[PDB]
Order: sequence, then C-alpha cells, then structure tokens
Amino acid sequence: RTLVLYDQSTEPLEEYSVYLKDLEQRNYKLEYLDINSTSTTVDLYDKEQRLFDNIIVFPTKGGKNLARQIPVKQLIKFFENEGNILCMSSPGAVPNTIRLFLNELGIYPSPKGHVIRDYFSPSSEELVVSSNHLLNKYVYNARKSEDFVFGESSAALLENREQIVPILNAPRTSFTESKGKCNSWTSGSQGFLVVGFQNLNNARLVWIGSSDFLKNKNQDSNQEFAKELLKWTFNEKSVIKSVHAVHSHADGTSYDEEPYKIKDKVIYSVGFSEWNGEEWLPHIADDIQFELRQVDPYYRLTLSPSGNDSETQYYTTGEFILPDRHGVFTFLTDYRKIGLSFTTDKDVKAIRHLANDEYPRSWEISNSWVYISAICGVIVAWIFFVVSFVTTSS
Amino acid sequence: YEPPATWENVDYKRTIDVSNAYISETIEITIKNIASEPATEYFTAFESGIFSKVSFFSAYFTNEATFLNSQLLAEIRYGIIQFPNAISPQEEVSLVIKSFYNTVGIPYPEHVGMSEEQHLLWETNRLPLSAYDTKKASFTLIGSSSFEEYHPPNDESLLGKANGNSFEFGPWEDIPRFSSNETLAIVYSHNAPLNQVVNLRRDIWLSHWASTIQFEEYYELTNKAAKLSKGFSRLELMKQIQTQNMRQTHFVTVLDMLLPEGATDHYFTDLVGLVSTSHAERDHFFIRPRFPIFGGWNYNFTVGWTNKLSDFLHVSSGSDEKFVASIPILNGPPDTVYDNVELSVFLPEGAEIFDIDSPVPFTNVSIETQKSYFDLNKGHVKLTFSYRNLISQVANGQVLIKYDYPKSSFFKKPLSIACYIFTALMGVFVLKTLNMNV
Amino acid sequence: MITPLDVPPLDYFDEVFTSENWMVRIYQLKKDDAQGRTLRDVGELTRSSTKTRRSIKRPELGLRV
Amino acid sequence: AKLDAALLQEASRSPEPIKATLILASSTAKPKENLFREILQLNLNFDVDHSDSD
Ligand SMILES: *[C@@H]1O[C@H](CO)[C@@H](O[C@@H]2O[C@H](CO)[C@@H](O[C@@H]3O[C@H](CO)[C@@H](O)[C@H](O)[C@@H]3O)[C@H](O)[C@H]2NC(C)=O)[C@H](O)[C@H]1NC(C)=O
Ligand SMILES: *[C@@H]1O[C@H](CO)[C@@H](O[C@@H]2O[C@H](CO)[C@@H](O)[C@H](O)[C@H]2NC(C)=O)[C@H](O)[C@H]1NC(C)=O
Ligand SMILES: *[C@@H]1O[C@H](CO)[C@@H](O[C@@H]2O[C@H](CO)[C@@H](O)[C@H](O)[C@H]2NC(C)=O)[C@H](O)[C@H]1NC(C)=O
Ligand SMILES: *[C@@H]1O[C@H](CO)[C@@H](O)[C@H](O)[C@H]1NC(C)=O
Repeated sequence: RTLVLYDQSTEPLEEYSVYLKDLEQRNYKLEYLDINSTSTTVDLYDKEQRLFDNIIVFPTKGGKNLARQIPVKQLIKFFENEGNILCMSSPGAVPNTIRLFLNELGIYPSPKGHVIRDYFSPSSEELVVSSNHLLNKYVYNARKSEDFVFGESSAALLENREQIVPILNAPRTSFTESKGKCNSWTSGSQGFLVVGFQNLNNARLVWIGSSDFLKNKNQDSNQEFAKELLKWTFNEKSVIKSVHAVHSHADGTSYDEEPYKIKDKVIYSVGFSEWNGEEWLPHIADDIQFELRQVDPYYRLTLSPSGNDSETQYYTTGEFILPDRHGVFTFLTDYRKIGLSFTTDKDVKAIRHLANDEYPRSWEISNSWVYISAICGVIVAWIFFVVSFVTTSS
Repeated sequence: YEPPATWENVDYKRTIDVSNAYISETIEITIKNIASEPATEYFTAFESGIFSKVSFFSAYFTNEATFLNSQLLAEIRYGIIQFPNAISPQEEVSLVIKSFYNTVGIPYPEHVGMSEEQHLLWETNRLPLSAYDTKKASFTLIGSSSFEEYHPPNDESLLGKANGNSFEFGPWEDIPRFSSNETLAIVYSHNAPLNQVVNLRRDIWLSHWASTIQFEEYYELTNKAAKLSKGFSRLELMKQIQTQNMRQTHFVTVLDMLLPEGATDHYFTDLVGLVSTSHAERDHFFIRPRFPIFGGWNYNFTVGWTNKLSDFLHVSSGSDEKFVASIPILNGPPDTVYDNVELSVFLPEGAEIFDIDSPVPFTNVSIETQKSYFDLNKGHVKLTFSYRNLISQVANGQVLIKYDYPKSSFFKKPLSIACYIFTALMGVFVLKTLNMNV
Repeated sequence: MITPLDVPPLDYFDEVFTSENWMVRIYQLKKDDAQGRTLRDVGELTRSSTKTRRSIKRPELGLRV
Repeated sequence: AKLDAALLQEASRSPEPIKATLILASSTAKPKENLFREILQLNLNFDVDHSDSD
C-alpha cells in the first residue's frame, strides 16, 4: 500500500489533508512516516519481497535524513518492481536524493537557487498556468479552459527517452533566475512543470514541481487535475491488458494441425482492454499495428476492430498473404503509445517452402500437355513395338 | 464424509521433523471412547494440499507395537485406521501415527551465494486439524539447528519456546473441532542438498537363458534448493573447493548409489555420451555428474548394472515351471524424493503372469509387450507399475510377481531363430533351382 | 602474462557457465534496463564513482522533440 | 547550420516556416506593453537524412 514521507518546519502534512483523505475514500491503506519525528530506517524490503505498492514524497530538504530513509539505489530497486512514485520539488526545497534519482530517469529539475518567472501578469502574485499547456491526454484532458496555480516553481529539462511522458508545459514566456550569477536553466517552453515517467515494467512516477500546488488552500483551480493526476500515477487510470493474440489459417485450421507455408492465407487477432479503476472496459483505439517480422519487418498492418465482448474489444488484420521468402518469422504487436500502458505480444513461427507434392501439377498446367502427350505416345508406340517385334517372323 | 462421534483425544503430541528434505510427522494420540454403540475405526484429517503429496501413513500401539490397518482414501480429506479387537465403549487406547510427505518448503531468500547458509520457509497448522475434540495437545518441532517464526502472533501464548535443537510450543488445552484458525510459517536453516527427481523410469530384465537380471534406471533429477545470485562462476566454485573440506553445502558433486549385493557391470551415461567420472566400489556406486547441480538446475542421466538371477527369482514348489520374483522397488541416492516412478519389469517372451502383489499402493498397473533383441514373436511381457509419491529411505519394499514359464516356451527362442535361418536357406534353394536363362 | 588492471569489465553480458578447465565459456545477453538508460551507465553507476563527490551543471542535452 | 538535429527534420518533413519571436519584457514595467510579437518567418530548402531523432 501507499506511504507518505514528509517533514515539519518546511511543509506540514495538514495542508495536504484534502487529497490523502480522498485516498482514504478509496481502499488505499495509507501509512505515514515523519522526518524530524522518526529515526528508524524504512524496511522497504524485508528480504526480497516488497511491502509497499506506492510511495508519496512531500517536499523536504535532503541533508542526511532523506538519505537515511531512502537512498538512490534503494529507490531504483523499488521502482523496478512496480513501485509507483509521486515526488515533489520546489526552489525553496530541492532534495538531493530525489534530484539524483530523477537524473537517472532523464528528468533534470532546477537546483536550489533557480526559480521560474513568468511575466505578462497572469496573476502577478503567484505564477499560474492555463490548461492550454497540457501536452498529453490519458492523464488529464480539460473539458474547458481553467487555471492551475503554481506559487513558486522550478522547471525540468527532459531527455529524449521513449519512457518519459510529459504532462504539463512551462507557459512559453518563462525563464529561471538565481541569486548567483549562473546561466539560465531552461528556456520558455522547454521546461516542464510536471513530468510523468513510465517504466518498462509499467511502473509510474510523477515529478510535480511546486509545493503550492497540492495544498489544501487550492481546490478552486487544480482539484480535478490533481485527483486524476494521482489516478494516473498509481496504476488506476490507464492500464491495458492484451488477452488473446492468436493467429490461424483463413479457413479456420491452426498452425498445429497444418504448419504454415510460403504464400499462405492467415488471420491474426488480438484484443485489448483498459481499466478505469473499477471495470475492465473494451479499449477503443486506432494506431495498433501488426508486424510480420524477420530481422527487418515484412508487414505493418493497422488493425480494424471487427469484434466486441463485455470486457474486451478485439482487433483483426484481414486475410493477408505470407511472403514467398522462407524463414522463421515472428508475429509482433508492440502497442507502445506514451501516456498509457505498453504491451508487447510476439509469437515466433517457422514458415517453410513448398513441398515437392504441393506444386502446380503437369496436367494442370497448360504448357505441359505437349510433353505428356509425347511421353504417352512413346510409351504406347513402345508397347506396339514389343508386341509387333515378338509376333513378327524373321 | 465427516465422522460422527465416539473418539475423544486425551493426549495429542505432534512432532514434525524437518531434517532430511521431506517432512515427517509422528503423532502420538491417547483416545477415549464414549458410552454408545462400540465403534471400531478412526479418521485422520489432512488438508487438501497435503493429501495430494503424502507417501507413507502408518499406525502403532504404544504398549508394544505390532501394526494397524492404516488405509488412505482416494476440502479436508481423511484417512481411516482400523483396529482389531473391537473396543469397549469406555476405555483408554494408545496410538502412534507416522506420516511422510513430499514438500519441504520454499527457500526464503531464493537467491543466496554458494558459500552461504540457506533458510527455508515451511507452512503448516498450529492448532491441529482433528476430526474430534482434544483435551490436551502439545507440539514439537524437532530438526535442524536454528528455527525462527514468520509473522509472529501478538499473543504471548501460541508462541514458540526454543529448546536445544528443538522448537516446542502449542495450543495446549480445549481445542473443539476442525481448527484452521491460524497457519504457521517457520524459517529454518537446512544444509541437506534437497535432491528430488521428477521422472524415474527403471527397467529390469529377467533372463532365463543367461540366468541374469539386468537393472537400468533413468533419473531426471532437479535440485530444489535456493538458486544462486550473480550467476555461476567457476572461479568462486574452484576457490571454494580449494579452501577447505567441502562441508555440507547445497550443490551436487557426488551421488552414492546403493545397489543390490553382487552387482557386476556398472555404467553411467548421460544423453550426450557416457561419463567417465564414476567409481564402482563394492556394494556402492559413486557418481560425479558433468556439471555440479546448483539450485534449480536439471540433470537427466542413466545408470545400470547386472545381478545374477539366483537371488531375485525362486522356483515354486507345486510346479517346477512356475517362478516367483521379488524385485527391489527402489534403489537410489540416500537423500532423494521421487515425484514419479514407473517400474517396468520385463519377463521373457513366453511368460504368463498369474499373480501380482505390491506393498506400496500404486497409482497404476498394466501388462503390455515389448520386442527386444531376438524377439521374433510377440516379445517380452512388460509388467509396468506407476507409483506417484515415494521416499528413498521410507519405501522399503519388494514387488512380488508369480508367473509360469514352461519348457515348451523356453526352447522356442532357438527354435524360432532356427525357423528364420531355415526359411532363409530354403529361400536360397528356391532362388537356385529356378531357371532364368533367355 | 596478464594482470587484473587489464581485461575491462563487461556491462552488457554476464557469464552463466564456465567449464572445469575453462575451455567453453557461456555468456548471456542480460536484458536492457527498465528505466531506459544504457547499461554502461548502470555499470558505472553501481561501482567506482565518485568518492561521495558531486557536480551540479546545466546538462547540455539539446531539446525534447 | 549549428541548430539542433531535431527541428530541421520536422521543418523539412512538414512544409511550414519556422518563426522567430523577440522578448524584451521586464518586472518594473507594467503590463499591456510587454513585447510578445513574432517578428520573422524563415524558410528552408535543404536535403535531410535518415535515422531521425524518430
Ligand atoms: C530432463 O528432465 C526434466 C525433468 O522432467 C525435463 O524438464 C521438463 O521439461 C518439460 C519440457 O521441456 C517441461 O514442460 C514445460 O512446462 C512449462 C510450464 O511448467 C511450459 O511452459 C512448457 O511449454 C513445457 O510444457 C517441464 O516443466 C520440465 N520439468 C521440470 C521439473 O522442469 C527436461 O525436459 C529433460 N531434459 C531433456 C534434455 O530430456
Ligand atoms: C525539527 O528539528 C529541530 C532540531 O532538533 C527541533 O528543534 C528542537 O526542538 C526541541 C523541542 O521540540 C528543543 O528542545 C530543541 O532545543 C530544539 N533544537 C533546535 C536546534 O532548535 C524541532 O522541534 C523539530 N521539529 C519538530 C516538529 O519536532
Ligand atoms: C494407466 O496405464 C495405462 C496403460 O495401459 C494407460 O493407458 C494408456 O494411456 C496412453 C496415454 O498416454 C494411451 O496412448 C494408451 O492407448 C492407453 N492404453 C490403454 C490400454 O488404455 C492409462 O492412461 C493409465 N492411467 C492412469 C490414470 O495413469
Ligand atoms: C460493445 O462494446 C462496448 C464498448 O464500450 C460495450 O460497452 C458493449 O457492451 C459491447 N456490446 C456487445 C454486444 O458486446
């Protein structure tokens, strides 16, 4: 289940109590833990199995206490075992452990001195970002234009990895400044205020760079976005199961009864399903592509639905002809769309040449009638040659 | 089928031993009957997961032991015990149940280095699942050195009191009926190798012309010990051999095959070829596999030897041409557990089986034929037994086959080969008296 | 004669078997990392770096597509 | 020529002018006079390569 790290004298837990009690409205068995009130190290593993499903880190400074509770390598080892992480930063409080751990994930937050500044007076007392800058669906999609408060914040430079899922953008006219005479950290629209990250084991992380965002004094602007952001962070909003990835002949027989062959008619069928936290619903989607593949791909065919069930929408590919190239081909569906869950289904099959019997026959072909007629003529003339040769008298 | 009544447990010990890679219990009960119709039976309750993997079930009297009729049936499932000398309805009796299992537990750190101790996790009951009411019941966990509980309860009672190489506790009074109230999990050090095979087929070959019996065994053994982290490195293994003395550790380097008394022609082969690292000393056949079998690794091999037939076969008294064979049901290493055994005995070509007796309750039996060398007619009589769950140390038994083999069918082997040679040479005569000259 | 300061470490493969006289070595391609970083950076992460010394710098990574 | 290796592929695949916008806003200057105006539109007629950064 969930876990809360926090501390007093920087950001108390009382001014977050609207959201955690929302997690109490679900079946999340929360388990708090307090820096500057607890000296025991978190038994995050007893021997080899994982106690907590989730972790939530409220803003703090990471001098010695945070490295006592969770170091970087223990957090890597927690995140590879489907351990969902929600982490927060601010220019008033940059932890060092979380900054290095995010640097391992290709997310580069701004350090202690650097603060983001937006002019043009959006609110002119604190920074605030409208809902135009939400880059990705499947985490939150705004039905109408609204504002999201960000009191003092810090942006992140992002590496170009596949796994990183951007969620919100800096408002394109902002920058960073420090008290020291250092260079600017990020440009206008290249900094990202909140950043998601999805593991290859389908574990998720959300770095969210403001202490004034999730507070109890802000439900008038960022109430639904934080609730569905926390729906996305823990695997509850958008995950995908792929149930039956089966291929067979076009007339219904399987690979087991008759193995495949060059220039053959097959069918392929995979079905997807998503999960809104309560029910496995059928997954409506374009963009799903079959690949028939050697070292290089021989087929990329987009999948039409052609099917339905109570908790699964299937997808077909139509009757397609196998290549005349012999070899060991793999049947691949990598559904890899950022924002929602990665799935891979592959089945490696051998596809052989034609047998010596399974050729166009000599009487079937229009060109070989001459030679069948001439071989039959030589044979019948040979039989009359031996009977005529024996029955004559020399 | 639930038992009604008429047995009440005064004393109830339960001693689990965990020391040789199969769990053995020695329950000791002292029962009292109630004033009713005097009934003569008993029901021992097992869980549905333990009843699937059980290999031996026996009962004694405690005064002086003879045996009792202990029958195992075929969702708590039972096993009946039948008493001779039907008991008066108010009298104390004494009783000993022994049982031997198949499971041993899970390695609780599943990855561990080869120079490190392993610890296993076993799950069981603490309050005894008895079909009847108990008045006093003590538990005793004998076995290896270090025992530790897993998720200890908040109650100070029902907690383990450690003794010298023992772990003694238990709910001691007034347990009403079937009690699945709490499931125990205990971790313990265990330095046996945990050899277990998955499929043993062993083929023996009776032979009246050679007067010899010929054993051939195919072992498919795994090591269910803890797997090793950071992979396998020959440097750490070879330095671990060169440091000292090869104490007791996990992996398999040598196997001690305990054969019958006079065994003559020993061989030990893999699938790919033969293996030369084997040493056949008197009564003992030592074996070194090609690679040391660490935790989770597979190894399938074949051993074989040759005994004379004069000590496994015995001519009957009423007829000269009726033979009775008693075959050792199991030969192997001293610490192994057999998940499947199929014992194929092969009688000669004209033998006809009359009677079959086995001391261990088999799963299956059938009679087929199989053609070996110079089986021109139907072939050898393959009498094959299928046993499921066996222990190397426990299942001491011999299979008794009573068949006949008359001299009318004893001399049909050279007469059949003589029939092929004769019809081949008359075939030569037809192909040399025949005129083809155009 | 070779020395342990030779033979640089192997960060993409790991040995699974090596025979008794060290003839036939059997290696395995260990799977690519879950967080997407290269395996030599995992190797230089898990050892030898860097004496509890740090540096904070503009990472010079270009721009995200 | 010394731009990134990510924008030239995108401007070369889709024909659209890349825009240049100059910013000279400040803090002590009051709003509705801060400069947020796109001032220039470039063009490109180059040849690209494979293995994009896609
Ligand atoms: C040597 O003997 C062992 C022990 O019997 C053989 O291992 C067994 O091999 C079969 C087929 O390789 C395994 O069946 C497999 O089951 C898994 C699911 O458990 C399934 O995914 C596979 O498609 C297949 O059906 C079986 O589990 C396995 N038994 C054990 C205990 O590992 C082995 O094949 C023998 N090797 C040789 C070379 O004869
Ligand atoms: C956070 O840590 C500081 C540092 O120890 C705590 O300050 C101490 O508070 C106790 C009483 O609560 C005093 O007796 C000490 O003299 C204080 N030490 C210093 C250096 O100020 C502070 O109380 C902690 N915060 C909380 C909420 O417990
Ligand atoms: C008991 O043994 C018999 C052997 O006679 C088994 O029957 C054979 O099962 C195989 C399946 O592998 C079939 O191919 C044969 O045709 C069967 N033969 C006969 C004569 O039925 C039987 O399956 C075994 N039963 C159990 C429960 O183990
Ligand atoms: C068809 O798919 C939709 C997907 O939302 C589902 O709600 C509906 O029940 C399905 N109908 C049938 C007949 O399967």
